[PDB]
This record gives sequence, structure tokens and C-alpha cells, in this order.
Amino acid sequence: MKFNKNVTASRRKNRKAHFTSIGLERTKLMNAPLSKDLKEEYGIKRIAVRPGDMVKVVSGEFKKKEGVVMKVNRHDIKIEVEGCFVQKEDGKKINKGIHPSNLRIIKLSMEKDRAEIINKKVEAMKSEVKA
Amino acid sequence: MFNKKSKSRKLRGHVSHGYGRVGKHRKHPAGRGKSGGLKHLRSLFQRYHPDHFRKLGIVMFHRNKNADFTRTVNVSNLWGLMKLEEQMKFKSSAEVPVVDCRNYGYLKVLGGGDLSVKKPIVVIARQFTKDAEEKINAVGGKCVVAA
Amino acid sequence: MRGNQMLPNNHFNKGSMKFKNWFNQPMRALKRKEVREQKSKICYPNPLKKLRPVVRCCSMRYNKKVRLGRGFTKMEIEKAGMDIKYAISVGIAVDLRRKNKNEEGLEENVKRLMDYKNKLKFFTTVREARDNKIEQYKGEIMKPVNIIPEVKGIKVEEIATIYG
Amino acid sequence: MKINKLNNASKALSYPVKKLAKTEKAPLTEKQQRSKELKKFAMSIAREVGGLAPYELRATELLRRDEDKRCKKFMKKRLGSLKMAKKKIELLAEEMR
RNA sequence: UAGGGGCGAAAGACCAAUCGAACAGUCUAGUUGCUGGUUCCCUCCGAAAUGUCUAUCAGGACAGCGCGCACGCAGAGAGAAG
RNA sequence: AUACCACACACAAGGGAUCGUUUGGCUCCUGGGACGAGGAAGGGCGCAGCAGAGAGCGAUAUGUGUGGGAGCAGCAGCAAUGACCACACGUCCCCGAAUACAGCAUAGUGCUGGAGUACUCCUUGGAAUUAAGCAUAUGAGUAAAGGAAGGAAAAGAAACUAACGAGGAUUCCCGUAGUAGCGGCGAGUGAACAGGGAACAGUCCAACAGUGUAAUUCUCAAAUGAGAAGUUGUCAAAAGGAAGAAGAUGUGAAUCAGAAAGAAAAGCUGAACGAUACAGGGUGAUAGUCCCGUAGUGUCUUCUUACAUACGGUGAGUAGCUGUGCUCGGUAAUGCACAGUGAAGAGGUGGCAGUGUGCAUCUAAGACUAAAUACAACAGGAGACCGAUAGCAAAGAAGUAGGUUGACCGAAAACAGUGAAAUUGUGUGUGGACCCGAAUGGAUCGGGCCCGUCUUGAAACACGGACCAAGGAGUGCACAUACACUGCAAGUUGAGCAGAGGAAGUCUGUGAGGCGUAGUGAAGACGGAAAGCAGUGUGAGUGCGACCCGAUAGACUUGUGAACUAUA
Ligand SMILES: [K+]
Ligand SMILES: [K+]
Ligand SMILES: [K+]
Ligand SMILES: [K+]
Ligand SMILES: [K+]
Ligand SMILES: [K+]
Ligand SMILES: [K+]
Ligand SMILES: [K+]
Ligand SMILES: [K+]
Ligand SMILES: [K+]
Ligand SMILES: [K+]
Ligand SMILES: [K+]
Ligand SMILES: [K+]
Ligand SMILES: [K+]
Ligand SMILES: [K+]
Ligand SMILES: [K+]
Ligand SMILES: [K+]
Ligand SMILES: [K+]
Ligand SMILES: [K+]
Ligand SMILES: [K+]
Ligand SMILES: [K+]
Ligand SMILES: [K+]
Ligand SMILES: [K+]
Ligand SMILES: [K+]
Ligand SMILES: [K+]
Ligand SMILES: [K+]
Ligand SMILES: [K+]
Ligand SMILES: [K+]
Ligand SMILES: [K+]
Ligand SMILES: [K+]
Ligand SMILES: [K+]
Ligand SMILES: [K+]
Ligand SMILES: [K+]
Ligand SMILES: [K+]
Ligand SMILES: [K+]
Ligand SMILES: [Mg+2]
Ligand SMILES: [Mg+2]
Ligand SMILES: [Mg+2]
Ligand SMILES: [Mg+2]
Ligand SMILES: [Mg+2]
Ligand SMILES: [Mg+2]
Ligand SMILES: [Mg+2]
Ligand SMILES: [Mg+2]
Ligand SMILES: [Mg+2]
Ligand SMILES: [Mg+2]
Ligand SMILES: [Mg+2]
Ligand SMILES: [Mg+2]
Ligand SMILES: [Mg+2]
Ligand SMILES: [Mg+2]
Ligand SMILES: [Mg+2]
Ligand SMILES: [Mg+2]
Ligand SMILES: [Mg+2]
Ligand SMILES: [Mg+2]
Ligand SMILES: [Mg+2]
Ligand SMILES: [Mg+2]
Ligand SMILES: [Mg+2]
Ligand SMILES: [Mg+2]
Ligand SMILES: [Mg+2]
Ligand SMILES: [Mg+2]
Repeated sequence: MKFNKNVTASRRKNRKAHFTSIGLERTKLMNAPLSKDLKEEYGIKRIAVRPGDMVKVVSGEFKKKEGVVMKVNRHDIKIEVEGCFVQKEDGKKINKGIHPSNLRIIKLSMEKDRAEIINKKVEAMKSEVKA
Repeated sequence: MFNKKSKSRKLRGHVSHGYGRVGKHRKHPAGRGKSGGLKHLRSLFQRYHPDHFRKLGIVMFHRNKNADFTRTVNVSNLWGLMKLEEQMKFKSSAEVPVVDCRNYGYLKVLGGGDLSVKKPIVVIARQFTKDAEEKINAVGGKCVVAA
Repeated sequence: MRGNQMLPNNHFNKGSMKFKNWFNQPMRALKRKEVREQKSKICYPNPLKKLRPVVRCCSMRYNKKVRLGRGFTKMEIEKAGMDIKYAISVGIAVDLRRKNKNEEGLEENVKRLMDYKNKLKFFTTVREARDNKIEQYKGEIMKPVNIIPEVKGIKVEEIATIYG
Repeated sequence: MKINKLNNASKALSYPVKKLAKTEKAPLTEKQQRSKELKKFAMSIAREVGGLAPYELRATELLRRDEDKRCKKFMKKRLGSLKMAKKKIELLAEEMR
């Protein structure tokens, strides 16, 4: 049960809040679980998927496959994974997008600011965990 | 019964809704309100309301209800003001009850019926009828006038 | 108009007439509760309500009933040995418009003042009361009751001499 | 109807209270006396400086001829109240004497 | 020069296809004893177009004739005999 | 009937009903109530790499600083030398109160003007309508038109009620009461004190300021001088504080596998695990453990609020009176005005005109005041509400496309689902307008005028109806009433309001009033039969749009028109 009356439980309001999200709230939509080993290598339980990271598909047509993230579509919430595609009548191949939550991370791309992003989150935990 | 279907729901499919084909249901065939009473409605007034068209009586431009409000009790009910447990004590006991009508919001005593128990009683009130006084004195009781 | 009825008299002719609904009743009740609570903290050890006199009701219809009034008179306060400035400091209400015209009415209101003075307790600071765990009084102070009395009995020899 | 059951005699009864006497306020202090004196004095100076008004002249003339009832009627019509007329006649009479 | 106002060699003519009182918008869902319409099934009972009063005569009300619920109960839309 | 006309069935056309769905509407509650000469509200014009509309922004038309951190939706190019977002600031073209102006105050600086006006205050002031006609009266001191202010506004501490054994500012709720009364005494109108509560608070000016010295306010200088206002009278004292409330934001448990089958499992089957968290939303079908939250817990930032001096009893074109007009329930004047007339220092009132006299209660003609009460724009939360002919006019570039000379007027269009009927073509069958009864291998036999509606009377030479879908008309509230059902009963009751409670529900108090416990009279006065109260519903009367649609007309505006036509 919910006892805070400032938070809404309306279906109409929850749905609008989802689809009209922007900025950091949009980034929260692209989160995926880490594998059991990585959850010992790092403190975090889940992270936003980025290009170059390595993922196992755990639901759908392409179940059991593994591959590298090629692109991240923020407007239509989908991820393109290397080697997951369909062939047209022409023989031409189109990558099919997968929803973030159907993936699981196997190796992290550590290019750019990723190491600082991870550090910032670990500290935020401990700050309140140790109190 | 606590609930029942309405008549309007049975009249679906029947043309006139029960007002007649020749007479119909028009807006105000007889006039508005209680008007017409000396004219076309004279028969309703003379049958049910004969003392309507008149002026009568003495006039005071302001009256006060609190100064005139009163409530009346009969002698046959005096013993009834006491609780039933109390009644049953004073019936056998050697003592005389002292009843004050002011305490129950009664101010005038009337002479109706006979006293419930034929033993003495003291009655306090603002006014007594002549019959009431005679009945209370008959049993050796006493009437006390008070404000 | 047909049949037998009490003749109508329903006053709905005026087109400018306003309607007032009461859908807010439970919510406004909750607000009044929450305002009293917070007001009670601001003056923690002290009661929220002041002490008031007992007066007799107005007409012939209500003579025999007693009620709370607005404030004590300068004469009542003085007779009980207090001064007006002190009475205010201790939570007694004052009304300088009222007059005294009876012996009885004066004597009763003096008793209230002396009773109240006796039941009080004084503190140096708020923290002292907090540490003693004093629980603040709620509602009106020393309200009248006006119950119905009980039937008295009397011996036959007395009847001639007292008349109830 | 729970109205008009008692007679007027019994409605006139009353409970026997014990009364308190009224505190008389007759003493008037020194400073209050001088205050009243100065006000009455000031009223003299105005009358001395500016004199009587037209209807006051006409009124006083009638008093010399003993036209008492004419003066009464005249003053009633000027001031409105029969009480004010009775007072103003007495003040005018005293002024002439 | 503008609406109970204009303008008229006068026809009640003309004042934005509108004039014996313009247009726009509101009061206003103005009023109607008058015309039109008024949405499912089966079962049981079943009328009136007459009298009195009405600024009443295409309308009302009161009484008379229907139906529902029914306290109760020796009666009858027919004959004899005085 | 070879080919025309009709009907039935299958296939193809034609249209958009039905069912499934919804980032919209509506209603109630809570917060908020924030504009302008420092140029507003509203109008116009410019700004993109390819750019019409709309959104955003001003020639700085994506600049600066802080907190974050991954892409910029198409094509070409950009980006850890910071893509994109959030908070504040800087810049901010022309018209518009539009002002190089008008009126006005101070020693001086200045202030007003326009916008908005649901709610509050002050003026001015209708008619339709009801009376079965209509003129007084009603609708109504309402609509319309003007002036003005704030988050509320107005009111407010008795020249007050009352006749009790009396009370004691204003406002609001329950109530007295559809009563006392007003009224072609017709239709209809219509208050006050009490009694029970919410919230509570009182004070200022004049009359009346040190005379052994205006002690008072302001300016420049200076470290103690000059000057302005003022004797037609200036000047009557404290810092100070912790509480209370609202927001923003951090953290936050626990799952794997399988036959059959499907595009896809979260379903189904077995085995586990979390819970102070099974509110709700998202994921390719119905998820506590896949993602965002929730229960529980941390931080931080704003706002609100608090001690000093001196006094009383005469505030005038006023109160009142005569005439007059409007107004109120106010009745031989309830309130407000105008003209004549016009007080006393002592006066005003006690619901019916006058005169006298005791008694009770107050102090007008100067000012300020919290709380409890009302309601748009804008924000947040809820619902026995509506579901694209509905719900706001408007679920998309809606006050838009478009229209009036003008004031003003104003639409359609959801899913690239499903895919009804009217109506059309082709094929196959059966008939010559069709229905009811009864049949043949086969000619057919018998009965039937076109429905709805007013009417004594309709197949009518009475009216409405070409065809199909969808929408489309006895409802809600107040007041008496008769019946059926329910609890208690000489009594009865969910008045408002308080106490408890993770709460618009429920439980418990305190405690009025109303009707009943018996009637008669105009009244003084008198007294002697008959179960009631409160609900849940049904039939029926009256008032409000009042079963649905429909006049010719009447009024009101600080609204518009001489581009047609008349005359100077
Ligand atoms: K009904
Ligand atoms: K009927
Ligand atoms: K009909
Ligand atoms: K009449
Ligand atoms: K409560
Ligand atoms: K001409
Ligand atoms: K013409
Ligand atoms: K006209
Ligand atoms: K008629
Ligand atoms: K029959
Ligand atoms: K007739
Ligand atoms: K009848
Ligand atoms: K203004
Ligand atoms: K009429
Ligand atoms: K009529
Ligand atoms: K109106
Ligand atoms: K105010
Ligand atoms: K004021
Ligand atoms: K009062
Ligand atoms: K009270
Ligand atoms: K979690
Ligand atoms: K699975
Ligand atoms: K998923
Ligand atoms: K005064
Ligand atoms: K005057
Ligand atoms: K005052
Ligand atoms: K529309
Ligand atoms: K347009
Ligand atoms: K469709
Ligand atoms: K289709
Ligand atoms: K017809
Ligand atoms: K014919
Ligand atoms: K016809
Ligand atoms: K009705
Ligand atoms: K109409
Ligand atoms: Mg009829
Ligand atoms: Mg007829
Ligand atoms: Mg009497
Ligand atoms: Mg008395
Ligand atoms: Mg006939
Ligand atoms: Mg007819
Ligand atoms: Mg007429
Ligand atoms: Mg009128
Ligand atoms: Mg009126
Ligand atoms: Mg208006
Ligand atoms: Mg003074
Ligand atoms: Mg689903
Ligand atoms: Mg009037
Ligand atoms: Mg009077
Ligand atoms: Mg639908
Ligand atoms: Mg629509
Ligand atoms: Mg045109
Ligand atoms: Mg005929
Ligand atoms: Mg036709
Ligand atoms: Mg339909
Ligand atoms: Mg009543
Ligand atoms: Mg009886
Ligand atoms: Mg209608
Ligand atoms: Mg007329």
C-alpha cells in the first residue's frame, strides 16, 4: 500500500509521465541488469546500456544470442545488437531493435566517462549504507 | 417494500403516456399556482377550503414566542413523571413525595382523570385549574404556586 | 390544481436564487482539527481556552438553566483578591460591559475564581514542564451540567410548615 | 399549539432575589468643576459678541405683549419639538429679566 | 445628417438583395387554454361524450360512470299480494 | 421473357455501423491568487545548412555561470577542447497607456494614467414573465451600463437588546419560521431576540503638551556653525527569538528451468526466494522477484511570528420638524435623499398617532482592527462520470480552415484493426407487387384495399412518409400528502459541532430545536374522547427550462452601418 498522497496512482497520469519523459528521466529507461560476476567486480546492480558493450538476449526471437551494442534509439526505446537482423525480399538486411529490459550485460564498454559514472554511484550508496 | 419499479418503465411503447388521445398533455390548461379561486376554481374552494377569503382577529405587530410558550399536564399523569423504580418506593413508604413540574418543563396543571395512588402528594407549579385543586386537596395533598 | 391539499406556498419564483452544497464538510472538519493541534504546541503547557463565568439564561422559558458567559466583571475579580492585569496573565476572560444586580450571581462567580486559582501550577521555563511530562488540558474549563434532579420525600408533619 | 395557556396574572409572578444597591457617583472633583465653569463662561462671550437671531427677537417681542400662547405656537413650528420649544422659551424669558 | 432616429418635387418611398420602425448581441430554454411526435412481451379488469358554476362556448373545477387496496356482510336492474 | 423487372444464396464492388482501445474532456476537493513609465496586456515583422504552418527566441535571434553527462529522429556534417537537459542571469526590433504629454504634491526625490474584474464594496436601473384579461403588485433592486480595491473584500467593540432571577463587539453554521406581519388582504411576498456551536482582542484622534525659554522635523557643513518648515501650535519611547509550516532531493529486498504449442511466454507445469515494500505504470499474450517506483529511511533550502510614557464626559447647517420622491416585513413612517426651517448641553431608545409623569437601558453627528466566511485564470490529487454524431466549440499546425462593409460569426478529421445495412456487377436457382391458410409431376384454389394520426365516421379526391445506419422525448430538488415495508414507543430524531481512527467511510459523545403526549373562543379567559416520531420507496398536487420542438412580439447596451440608395 501507498500512504503518500502527493504521488499519483492514475493510469492516465502514469502513462503520460512515461512517454513524455526527457533528459535524465529518459536515461533511466535504458537500464539493464548486470551478470552475477560483474555484480562482484563492481558495486552496481544495473546500468544504462551504451554502444560497444556486450549483451546476452534473454527473451524473444534472438534468445541465447550474444553481441556488441551498435546503436541506442532514445525516441523509440530500442537497442540494436550486432547480428540480430531480418532479410527483405530484396535480400537486404535490416537490424531489428530490442527493448532494454530483455538484455543482460556480459562485458562493459569503459570508453570515456564510464569509470567516473560508476564511481559516482558507488559513493552515493556507501554515504547512506554506513550511516 | 423497500424498493419497487416505477410506472414510467411500463409505458414504453404506448402512445400517449397515459394522458389520453383527445385531452392530451398540454403546458398549463388551468392556470398557474392557486389562482382562479373566486372564478373557475370556486367549486374546489367552497368544498375543501371555505374559510380562505377573509380577514379576521386582533393584531400585534411584534410577538415573542418565549414569553408565551407553555406545556400542560393532567393530574392522572403526575405519578408518571417519576421513574418506575421510584414510583414503587413511594407506594409502600411512609413518606410523601414532592413533585416539581418545572423540572420537566410543565407549567400548568389540568384536572383530567383520577390520581394514580390515593395517598398525599405535594405538587409545585405556576397555575392550577379549579378541578385540579379540589382533587389534590381531596387526598390531603397540597398545591404550591411558584414562579 | 385538483383534489384536497394544504394550499401550496413554495418560494422558487426568483431566478437569481443561489444554491449552497456541503460536499466540503468532512475536509473542513479535518482542517479545523489540524489548526487547533498546531496552536496547542505554540503555547504547550497552557490550555488553549480561557476561563469564563456562569450566567443565567434569558426568558421565562429558560430562567431555570445556567450557561457560560463572555467575561468576569471588575467587581468579581477584585472580590477574589486579584487585579485585572494579573487575571489576563493567568488566562481569565474579562467583560467590562456586564453589571451585577444580585447577591447570588456574584457569590457563585467568586467561587469559580477561587477554585481555578487553587488548581493551577507554575513553572520557570517551558523545558521544566517538558521534563516533568505535563499533559495539557483540552476542551472547555469547568463547564455547567444542568441535569434533572431527584424526587425528595418529606414527613406528614412537615407539610404544614414547609411546602417543598 | 403550545401557546397562550396561562393567564396574565400568573405570567406576572417573579422569583424572590436579594438585590444589590447602586453605587452613587455624586462626588465631583475640583478639576471637573473648573472644567465645567470654563465651558459655561465661553458660552457667555459668544452671546455678547454676536447677539440674538431673527426668530429669537420676534419671540421676545411677543413675550413683552404677554402673547404667551402665540409665542408657544410660533416656537413649536420653528424648532419641531414641543420640548425644545418649552426649554427655549424659559431661557429667553430669563435673559429678558 | 443614425433607429421611436434620419431623409423625402410625398409613393408609407429609401436608409448595404431586409423597412407601416435597420443590423449585431444579450435578457431567453420569453409565453402558448393551439398543431405535430412520444421507444419491450404476456396475463386480468374495464369507461365517457351527462348535471351545476365559470369574460364561459376548441379550456377548467365539483359531482356521476373505471381500477387498485379492502374493514366487513343477508342481499337482489324479476314477479305476486294488499 | 433468350436479354426487362423482382426475390434468395455464393463471389467481387460501395460505404463506414458494431465490438475491442484512449498522452482528451467534465465534476468534486486542496493549494495559489504572483502585471505596467525599470514601457504592461494585445498586435506586427524578422531569426534554421537544406524550413511553409505551428513551437522557441530578438540583429548577442542556442551567450555566461552552476549541477549533471552521450548523443544530435531524415540527408549531409558536428561532439569528453562536452551531444543534450534542468536551474538562474545577461541580451530583449517596430506599433501600443504611448508621453519631448496631461493633472498634481514635497526642502527634495516623485506619484497617477492602461490591463484584469470569478469573488467583495459604491452608483444607476429594464422588459419579457405570473396574476388564466390588465393598469397597483410580481419577476427585482435582478439583467444591462458606469466607478474602485485586495488576496480575500465588506463589517466590527452598543446614542444595542430585553422586561428574565436577564444578557453583553463583528462575521459564519444549526434554529426561531414559510412564523409576526406586508398585500387589487388577490396572485404572491416575509424579518428579529432567544436556545445549541465555530472563532475570539481590543484600541486611537479632538475637546486637553514642559513657558526658568519649540524641548519638534528636515538640509548642508563641521566636530560645532549656517539655513528651510513651524507659535493660525510641532513634539506622548525598546531591542529581542526559538518554534511552527511548506517544498526540493538521496537511498531502498527478492528467479530459474521445461514437454506441447505460438511470430513472440510473463501464460501453463515443477522447483525455489522477498515482504514495515502484493499502490500503480512499462516490457512481442495475464510478472511480488526483467525495468521505473512503493513501504521504510536520510539530507538540504525557503517562509511566518515576538517587551515602555500624558488624559475624559458638549465632535452642528448636525440631530430633529414641515412638505416631497424613492425604499423596507416595518404596519397613523424601516432606511436614504432634496428644499424650506433649524436645537440643547445635556440628549437618544423601549416594532400602535398625541400630551404629561416616574422607571429601565445607552451615548450619534471623527478613526483603526486579527481569527472563524466567499470565489476565475494557474498548479496538484481523486471519481458507482463521458468514451470520437459522446465528453469543452476544440483528443492533430482550434477560436484553427473559412466567412460579415462592420459589430461579430465559426466547422470537419482517432487506430495505415474489425468491416453491418442501403445500393451495384457476375454466376446459379425461383417467380411476374406482396402477405396469411392448404397442396401438386403440373396448370393453382380460398381469404386479404396503406400504414401512422386527429375524428360521430378514413382505402380515401384529409395531412406526414424515396431508401438504410446511428442519435432522438415524464427527469432532478423543495414542501405538505395516502399507501406498502422497518426500529423503538408516551415518546422520538445522522441539527450543527467535538473526541477516537494511515480517514470524503465507520464508532462514540455533548446537546438545541421540532412534532406528539386533550381541546374551545377574535380575544380577555377557560379546559372534559381517539399513538406518535424518524426513515427506505411507489402513485399523485404545486413552484422552478419541468415530457420534447415551435410564434408574431417587448426591452437593454459608453456595440455597428450613408461602399447600395435620399438630401445639403
Ligand atoms: K412516478
Ligand atoms: K393517467
Ligand atoms: K397525442
Ligand atoms: K381572478
Ligand atoms: K472529528
Ligand atoms: K427625391
Ligand atoms: K418596400
Ligand atoms: K427600432
Ligand atoms: K382553448
Ligand atoms: K371483460
Ligand atoms: K361547453
Ligand atoms: K373530481
Ligand atoms: K483603472
Ligand atoms: K398575464
Ligand atoms: K395565459
Ligand atoms: K433579470
Ligand atoms: K478591512
Ligand atoms: K472599516
Ligand atoms: K449583537
Ligand atoms: K452563543
Ligand atoms: K529495487
Ligand atoms: K521462460
Ligand atoms: K521485459
Ligand atoms: K462622540
Ligand atoms: K442637510
Ligand atoms: K466607533
Ligand atoms: K464539434
Ligand atoms: K480566420
Ligand atoms: K479504421
Ligand atoms: K479494412
Ligand atoms: K392528424
Ligand atoms: K372520395
Ligand atoms: K393538419
Ligand atoms: K411534476
Ligand atoms: K422559443
Ligand atoms: Mg384536462
Ligand atoms: Mg374537448
Ligand atoms: Mg394570553
Ligand atoms: Mg418578573
Ligand atoms: Mg356533449
Ligand atoms: Mg382539435
Ligand atoms: Mg397580454
Ligand atoms: Mg416592483
Ligand atoms: Mg422584494
Ligand atoms: Mg451586471
Ligand atoms: Mg489628546
Ligand atoms: Mg500486455
Ligand atoms: Mg417596494
Ligand atoms: Mg414604527
Ligand atoms: Mg468506441
Ligand atoms: Mg466533438
Ligand atoms: Mg464579401
Ligand atoms: Mg368532420
Ligand atoms: Mg409528402
Ligand atoms: Mg438507436
Ligand atoms: Mg415547520
Ligand atoms: Mg388524552
Ligand atoms: Mg421545452
Ligand atoms: Mg407590452
